[PDB]
Amino acid sequence: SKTQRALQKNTNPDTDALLKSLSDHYSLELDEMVPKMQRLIQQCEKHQEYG
Amino acid sequence: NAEYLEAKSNALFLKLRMEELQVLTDCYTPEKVLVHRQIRDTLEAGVKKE
Amino acid sequence: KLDSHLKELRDFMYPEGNTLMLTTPELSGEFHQLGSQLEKLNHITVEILG
Repeated sequence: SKTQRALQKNTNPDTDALLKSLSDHYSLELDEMVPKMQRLIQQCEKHQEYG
Repeated sequence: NAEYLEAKSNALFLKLRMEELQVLTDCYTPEKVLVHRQIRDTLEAGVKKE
Repeated sequence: KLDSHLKELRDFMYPEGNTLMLTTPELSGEFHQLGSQLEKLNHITVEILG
């Protein structure tokens, strides 16, 4: 009972909820941020050619 | 960090473009443009005859 | 259950087993690449102005 009470006090956020949040955040970074950065890299390469 | 790097890249590109356009304005004055036109006309007439 | 929760969270946070990773490795690699390319663009710009 002491261990269960300690788990409930320490459970905000639920480990399963936290792992889900972590997995969502990881997917968001790959879908939005990584491609944005790739686009910017490509743009910089074009500007070099313009130079 | 991503926003900052994007702003830096855009600023460098605009500087480079500004300086290019300033050099072109210095090179093709109305007097010179008229001469370049005369030279074209003579060259074009030669290309046509040949 | 506790052991499983601990193992799952740890695996997620320590992908290469030895270091706590706060940034997505894929993203960290892109930041570095973008920084390097901007440094090259800045050289070319300085060189042309000079």
